[PDB]
Amino acid sequence: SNTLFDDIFQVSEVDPGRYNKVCRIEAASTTQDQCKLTLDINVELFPVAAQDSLTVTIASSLNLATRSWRPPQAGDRSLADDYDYVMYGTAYKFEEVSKDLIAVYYSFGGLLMRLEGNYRNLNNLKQENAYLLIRR
Amino acid sequence: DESAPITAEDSWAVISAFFREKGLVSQQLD
Amino acid sequence: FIKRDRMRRNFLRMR
Amino acid sequence: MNAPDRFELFLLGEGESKLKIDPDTKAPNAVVITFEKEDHTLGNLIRAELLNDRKVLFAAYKVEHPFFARFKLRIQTTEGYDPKDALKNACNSIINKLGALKTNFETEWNLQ
Amino acid sequence: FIVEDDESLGHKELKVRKGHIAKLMATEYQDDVEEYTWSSLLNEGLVEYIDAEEEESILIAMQPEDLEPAEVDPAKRIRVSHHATTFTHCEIHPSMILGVAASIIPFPDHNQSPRNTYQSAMGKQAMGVFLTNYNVRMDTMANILYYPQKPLGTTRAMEYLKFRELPAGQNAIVAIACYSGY
Amino acid sequence: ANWPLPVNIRRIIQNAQQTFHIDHTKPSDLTIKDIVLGVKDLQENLLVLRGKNEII
Amino acid sequence: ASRHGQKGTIGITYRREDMPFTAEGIVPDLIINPHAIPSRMTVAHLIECLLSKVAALSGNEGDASPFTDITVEGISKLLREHGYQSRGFEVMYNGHTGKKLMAQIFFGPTYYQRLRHMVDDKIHARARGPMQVLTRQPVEGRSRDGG
Amino acid sequence: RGNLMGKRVDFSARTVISGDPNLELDQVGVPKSIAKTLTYPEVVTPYNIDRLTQLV
Amino acid sequence: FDMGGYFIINGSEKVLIAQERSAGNIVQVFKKAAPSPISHVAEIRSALE
Amino acid sequence: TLSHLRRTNTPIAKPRQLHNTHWGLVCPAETPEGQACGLVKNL
Amino acid sequence: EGPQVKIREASKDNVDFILSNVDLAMANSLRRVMIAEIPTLAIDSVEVETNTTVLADEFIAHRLGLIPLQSMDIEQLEYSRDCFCEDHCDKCSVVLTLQAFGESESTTNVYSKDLVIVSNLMGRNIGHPIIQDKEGNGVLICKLRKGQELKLTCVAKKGIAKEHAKWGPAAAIEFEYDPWNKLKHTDYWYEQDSAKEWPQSKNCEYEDPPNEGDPFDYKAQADTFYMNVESVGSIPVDQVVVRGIDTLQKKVASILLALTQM
Amino acid sequence: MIVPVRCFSCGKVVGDKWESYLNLLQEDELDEGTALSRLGLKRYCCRRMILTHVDLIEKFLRYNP
Amino acid sequence: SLHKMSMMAHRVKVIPYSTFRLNLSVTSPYNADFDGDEMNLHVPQSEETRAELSQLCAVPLQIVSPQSNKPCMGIVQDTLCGIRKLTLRDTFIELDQVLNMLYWVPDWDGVIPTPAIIKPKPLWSGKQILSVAIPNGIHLQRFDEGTTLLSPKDNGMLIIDGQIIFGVVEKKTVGSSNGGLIHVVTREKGPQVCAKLFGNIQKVVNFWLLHNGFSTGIGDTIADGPTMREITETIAEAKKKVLDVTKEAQANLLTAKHGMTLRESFEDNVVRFLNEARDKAGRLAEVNLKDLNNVKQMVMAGSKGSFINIAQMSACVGQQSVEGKRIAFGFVDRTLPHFSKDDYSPESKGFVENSYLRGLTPQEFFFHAMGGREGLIDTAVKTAETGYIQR
Ligand SMILES: [Mg+2]
Ligand SMILES: [Zn+2]
Ligand SMILES: [Zn+2]
Repeated sequence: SNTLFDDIFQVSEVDPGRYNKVCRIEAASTTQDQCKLTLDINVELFPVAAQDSLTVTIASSLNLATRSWRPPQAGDRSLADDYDYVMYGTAYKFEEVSKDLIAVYYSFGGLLMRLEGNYRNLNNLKQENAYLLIRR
Repeated sequence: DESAPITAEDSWAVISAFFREKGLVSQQLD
Repeated sequence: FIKRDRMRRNFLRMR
Repeated sequence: MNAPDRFELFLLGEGESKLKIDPDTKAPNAVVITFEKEDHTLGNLIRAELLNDRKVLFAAYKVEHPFFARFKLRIQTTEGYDPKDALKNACNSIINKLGALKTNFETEWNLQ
Repeated sequence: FIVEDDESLGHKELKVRKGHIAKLMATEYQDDVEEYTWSSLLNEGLVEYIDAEEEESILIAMQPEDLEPAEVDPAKRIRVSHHATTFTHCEIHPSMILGVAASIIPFPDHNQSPRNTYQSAMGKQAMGVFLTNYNVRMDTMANILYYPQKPLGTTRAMEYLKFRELPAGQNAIVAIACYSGY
Repeated sequence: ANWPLPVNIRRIIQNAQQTFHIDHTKPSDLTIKDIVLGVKDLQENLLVLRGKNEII
Repeated sequence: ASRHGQKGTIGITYRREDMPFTAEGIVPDLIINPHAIPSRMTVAHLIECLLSKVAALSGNEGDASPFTDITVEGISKLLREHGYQSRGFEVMYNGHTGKKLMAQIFFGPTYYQRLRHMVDDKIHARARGPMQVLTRQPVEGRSRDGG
Repeated sequence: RGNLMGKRVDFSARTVISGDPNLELDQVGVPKSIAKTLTYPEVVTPYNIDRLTQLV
Repeated sequence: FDMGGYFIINGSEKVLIAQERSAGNIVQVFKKAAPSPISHVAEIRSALE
Repeated sequence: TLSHLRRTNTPIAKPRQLHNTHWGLVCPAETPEGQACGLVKNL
Repeated sequence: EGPQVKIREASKDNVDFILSNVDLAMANSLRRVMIAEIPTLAIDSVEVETNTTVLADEFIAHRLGLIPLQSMDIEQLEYSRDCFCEDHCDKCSVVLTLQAFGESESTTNVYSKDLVIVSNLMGRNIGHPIIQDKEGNGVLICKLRKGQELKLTCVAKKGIAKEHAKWGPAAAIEFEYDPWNKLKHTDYWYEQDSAKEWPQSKNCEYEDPPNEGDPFDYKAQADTFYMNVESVGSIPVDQVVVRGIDTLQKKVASILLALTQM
Repeated sequence: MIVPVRCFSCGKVVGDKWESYLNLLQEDELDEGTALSRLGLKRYCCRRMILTHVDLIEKFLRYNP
Repeated sequence: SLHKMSMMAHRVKVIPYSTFRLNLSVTSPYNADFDGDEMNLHVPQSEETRAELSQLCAVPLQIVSPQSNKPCMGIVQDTLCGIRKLTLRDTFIELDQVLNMLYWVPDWDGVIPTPAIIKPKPLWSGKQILSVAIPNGIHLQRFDEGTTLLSPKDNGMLIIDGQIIFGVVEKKTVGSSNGGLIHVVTREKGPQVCAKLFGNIQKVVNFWLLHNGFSTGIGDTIADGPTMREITETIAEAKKKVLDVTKEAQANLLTAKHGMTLRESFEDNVVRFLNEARDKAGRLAEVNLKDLNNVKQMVMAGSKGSFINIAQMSACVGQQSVEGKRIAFGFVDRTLPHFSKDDYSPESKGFVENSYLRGLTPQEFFFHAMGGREGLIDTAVKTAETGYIQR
């Protein structure tokens, strides 16, 4: 229900590799000098470029697991009313490369998100089926 | 002209003459 | 570059 | 031997209705209807109309095997919405479109 | 064909030239009567007869104007040149090395060779029209095709098989697609 | 190192993790006494042969 | 079978409407499968279709004789002038939903021949028919009700 | 060979095959003609008597 | 269009397939891989025309 | 029919291989497949 | 209102128009109606009395089946199985006969026009063979020389193309939408550039250019179908679309009707 | 063998188109591709049919009955 | 019928007009293909027989062939080719179609999985939709070259509880592979489930493929103008390699290594160069071809063809052969009457340099007939020998 993690991200680099509808993202947090993010992003619904300030969220749920999907009815008070791009998926690996800097791996139906950072920020994110919300 | 050398295409006429004189089953008859 | 049929009258022209 | 006559191909077979509304198990207020004697031309037309309905959750059809004038259709409405009557809404909508459209088409041609 | 490497034109050239080529077609299109036949070519000694043994001691050039005179689209098949000069014969037409069944194959030189063999096999059991008097022949197990059709991609030789008059199939409109998995 | 062999162990372990949802960064509730013994305990149930003679 | 050793039987017959159709409303009468091509390398079977599509449009007859200078381009460039895609492709629509096919289709006429082996002269069954005289095992031969 | 190690049989049929994706893997399409010809005996049991009687 | 080349026997069309044979009155030289004392054999099938 | 009237036969070195000399005298393509391969040729 | 129509050009047997403001499925669903499920009249049963042609009986009989007949008032007849009739009736079928006899030394061609109704019509405008050629001749049925005869009697019955292609009120049905590929429904196979290679459709001008340099309207839908019916000649084109819409209207009505069985 | 009824793919009635087509060549000496333009089979599902039909029935009639 | 596979028990589904129909995946073990092939069927006559069929010779039970302890049956056709296109990252499916595809799964639970993309236009990816057919609890991973949990080039494979996570589904994963997915299903959930797996995977992919379409055309063999030119350079450079070696032999320079004659050694480098040249040239083809190019899609899916096929179609037919050697001198010192004597240059000894795309010259073409024929005779012999030996 609560944002499991949020940060403001600048695209250090975009790789539009090999495809027509998906590309890579090199996100480096201005807030913390150690939270680097690589994530596949659909260009068609979210064109990007170098040094784009992008809000990134997790949002384990949208309320403000045995839940068949349905279309939104009308202005329903879900999240992403403040955001613009949403993907649903689920993490599949927690990797602790180093000192308390911790890295995770999420897959959104074939769209992959690698995120790393210190422990104290990332304690609350434990393998839950996560959302993803982006604006600006 | 009539003394000039021939092109490849003209050979079919020759082949057409060849079959006109012989036919396909010459040897059986011959 | 395909087959042909209408060169015959050239022989009459050649005649 | 095996090859049927063609009035049973589009006119109803005896004893059995043209459709078989069957209660479903997977979802509450969901149903499956087996349309006999007809195929895509009727099928895909019906399915697209259903999607217009907001109160409809899930609606899809398939043709089991190319040999028959039959095809399944699975409709799942939101709670408090009978699929039968939910289906009833779709038909009137289509015929109203067609009935208007024939009139609309007549106009253009009749203006010639 | 008979190559005369002797010629006042400074190079080899065939003993056959436009004149006879003109004359040959003249005999055909008669249908005044002269009948300048094939044998007249042999009588003129412009085309020779060659068996296997005779092939041992000759030098056959492939295509006359391709090689006989002395001396670009990549899609054209790459060929050899006429570096050699002492020819004695040139092939009348290279496409004639095929048999009766083989000749019907369009663009055989664009096929994997065993495929040609397969077509030559089936082509013998191709339903069609075998004779024009089938209504009076009382043979066993005759097969006639309702609406035959001359092939669109014909072959120069095929006219000499009367194929255009007694075709053995139809020109179907074919779409190559994994459409329905059937 | 690769040789065709009976029942796969790699795959069996994976199921165990995904069946019990192995919570990493935790101390295991095992005893080294059990592990070594359990392996040797199991190895006497892989009965290709049923006899009781020395030869068997 | 085609004229290139691609023999094959009919799988199923689809009605006119259900077949895919191009923008011009032309439904192919016969559909073969792509996987036959790369393995067998029967390039000619493709070209003949390409050549024939030109021949029907222009009115020529495809001089498909083996050893000529006729390149693919000479056909291809010729085709382009008639208003169809240069490589013989064609946008097509599914016959069920009438929705544009995500991929294009190779299309055009091609010579096809019918072979002797009709199904009705190959299918038979037997449940306690006649037996031989010498061995009393069942006789052979579908014509004589074999086994 | 020709009559002991191999022999003709009844209750068999042969024809041409054809793919169909809409059949379960362990299934087989059989022409209705053959089904009307080939047959397999069954025993009259209380469970199936009426059905078998119906087939009669 | 029928072009002959075939005989009719008791009302049935028949065709004599061409047969192949080695040349007559021609000398040929063969080796012999077998340990037989004859290393080379210069065979010739002679015939009167 | 035409192919049949131009068919060659050969009773049984290796004859099945298409020999160089066969050039332009027998068809390099038309040959029945199987027990007859190479043994049956056509002009 | 609802969906909109607009005619571009209209010939004797061809009609071209632009169907707009309507879902893709219905447009296609309309198409499949026109091709197959429309009533039409065609020769069904033949009883050859005298045949001396060089053509097989069923051969000639089959060709007779594919002969279009005027069928404007087809609805004024009864489906062959619906009649209690004895194999036919004046209100169930049209009986056609044909007598052809080679008399000229040159070959005597037999044409569709040599068919004649030998039954009551009740004033219906059906059963007349269609003569689409200007020259009054029908479709060349058979060639005859002196000494050959052809006496037969056909029976024409109200059939629907889904059974057999003879009852086909329509021919090739051109059909297209989204001429510029702005809905991204198709990926253009190409060697250097799709645009240089793939020719533009005839209707690409009728809609605005792709206006490149903008995001693609992912939530846009498909309308403005550029259909083009081509009547074979049994009924005028205007009927084809109208009757096709009529039939489609009937079937859906049948569902709703059958739905009321509770 | 004789002027098939409507083209298999399309279905445009094509039987009547034959003699007109034949009338063109022996009289106006048109090219076939140009001929059909005058004839009116502008599509090519038919443009095949007349182009590649064989008129075998003509040779059939040479047999006295 | 030389397998235990070659005879299996089925279940009868009576159908319309007269052919035998079977699921496509079973076409492999029979080595059957609808080129007009015929198959015999036998009907048991007793309860003990019937059980003895449905309990021992059951088609599901034969999936894991004991011959080589790897699955003998797989998803092998267009379905294989199609499913690869379904599992790309770029693939997406709209809701309206996702309903039908879901409906095609006969045993689908009745739940619509949450789309992998929302806001805007809720959109699905093939991998998730495909995962529906895969039963839950299945776990499997394959780590090929360049594999990473990031998976840049999307190689490898990884599933978790019946949900694809990354990787592109292909033969090396769903085909008849040693560690393939179908192998795992059988071991994990039994063979009986694995039958339902085919019944699910096929109908889904086929339905989606039917609405995405797939075709091959002449352009699929066309090479880029530059690439064609580069090919010519590759062929030409080979000639120089041949030319120098040829003269070196004529100068009594080449030294055969111990165990073979000069001519023996001389042929080795010649043939090795031509094969090298073709294979190097084929690399130019396969590398260049666009990912749109269908024949490269089919090759990458593994459903048909190979590297060699596209090499001959597009780049070069390569060197013909007979008895492992080049075209010997049928005539005196020369292969054809069209050549001067003593011509060991590749185009004379039987190397075709053209490609199937643009046809062969007669001399080249005739050679290919002999090389093609040699297979037919051999294939005929192998039917004679192998069949006998096996008995
Ligand atoms: Mg086979
Ligand atoms: Zn009646
Ligand atoms: Zn047409």
